[PDB]
Amino acid sequence: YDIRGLQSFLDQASRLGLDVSLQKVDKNISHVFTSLFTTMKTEELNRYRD
Amino acid sequence: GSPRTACHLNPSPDGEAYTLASRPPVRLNDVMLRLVTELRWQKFVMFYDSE
Repeated sequence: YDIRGLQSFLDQASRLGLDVSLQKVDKNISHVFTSLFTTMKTEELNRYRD
Repeated sequence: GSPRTACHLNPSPDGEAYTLASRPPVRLNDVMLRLVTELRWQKFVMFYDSE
């Protein structure tokens, strides 16, 4: 995906004054969860189910 | 005089490279990864011009 297709909504959504992070999902999924839970702490698993 | 974005490579077969780029990349993304915590920032707003 080319990220410029969402860059307008980032602006006004930030102008709602909210609190938002931005993250990529890579091409392989099990490697993403491998990078997740090997570095997910308890508090990280907490904020991630949030 | 605007800031500089990245340009990519469309998919191509291998062993195929002549088109040159004398320009360094956007080398400050990792610098920003440092600096938004070296300035100890949690929540903040960023901007970029029209073009």
